[PDB]
Amino acid sequence: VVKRTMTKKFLEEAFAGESMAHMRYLIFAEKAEQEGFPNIAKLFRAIAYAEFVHAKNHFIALGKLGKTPENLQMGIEGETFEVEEMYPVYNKAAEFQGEKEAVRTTHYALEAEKIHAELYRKAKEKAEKGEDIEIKKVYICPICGYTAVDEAPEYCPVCGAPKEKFVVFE
Amino acid sequence: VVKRTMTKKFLEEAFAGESMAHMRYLIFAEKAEQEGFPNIAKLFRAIAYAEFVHAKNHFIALGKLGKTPENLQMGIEGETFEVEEMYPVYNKAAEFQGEKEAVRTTHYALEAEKIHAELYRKAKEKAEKGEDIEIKKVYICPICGYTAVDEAPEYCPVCGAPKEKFVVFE
Ligand SMILES: [Fe+3]
Ligand SMILES: [Fe+3]
Repeated sequence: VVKRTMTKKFLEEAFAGESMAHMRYLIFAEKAEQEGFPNIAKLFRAIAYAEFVHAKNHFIALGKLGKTPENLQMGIEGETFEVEEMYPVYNKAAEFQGEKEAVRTTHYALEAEKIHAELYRKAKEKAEKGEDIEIKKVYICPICGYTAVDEAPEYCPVCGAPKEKFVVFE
Repeated sequence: VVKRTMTKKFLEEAFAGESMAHMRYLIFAEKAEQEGFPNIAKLFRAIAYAEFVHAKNHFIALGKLGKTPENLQMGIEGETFEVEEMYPVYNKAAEFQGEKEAVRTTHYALEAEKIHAELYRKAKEKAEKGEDIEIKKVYICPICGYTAVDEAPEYCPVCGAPKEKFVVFE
């Protein structure tokens, strides 16, 4: 575990910076695939994984990687903050400032994020009993991030997208 | 595109926050798999993708997504900052502070990162002219992120990992 303040701050910065590069490259990979450049998309995804390794290395160096129940709890805390504090305020500020796209993106998140913390809660209860959760698949709306395990609505409650649009994790 | 200064800053913060969440959940997926929780891992990977949706949404609202050659230039700039500014300073700081774990992870990136800007440049000259890149395979070292196109090295020059350790993007 890194203990010195500046170095710790620097690793935290580098974690956020590699998180954002990894993310950009993922977003850029999708765009490349769409514009008909599949080897470029593969390039972005490979380098996106390189940045995952760097962020993960920094993360583990800060001592932030624990066992699954502890990791689920960091996630519960993170999700709670996003949905109880950050998105409600950001949404309100976008509305107050008349920023319509930002009203959209924060609105989607505000309605799509709630379930996360709940799902991590359940998971942690079963993982601390030394068991896995009993889930089959998870549906994610590609438009607004709406999230459902096992069963899902015929249309996304957030954006109206049909279930056939949903990304399935199984 | 979001213009007003506060809604912009907040969207930038949301982007960084959702990038870190996505990243943490990928890292937690790995640890769940390794501890015998493939369904919790499945959940982490699913939710991680939902975070990519929100991040993407804020990224696009900020007007930061464009054409592939334009995205490749954004990558060239990011990568260059990391090579020449961020990591050299952080690594010396870690050194100066005696934090050996930080020295390693910043050294790993210092060496393994230099690759990316050049790969993105060779990719940009092709995409400029409406062509894809010819590269068939990309190998990433899972320990240090060392990056090699088409053939993995017999060992990783940076961490010394054997050839068989490299992750393949085909
Ligand atoms: Fe939706
Ligand atoms: Fe390596």
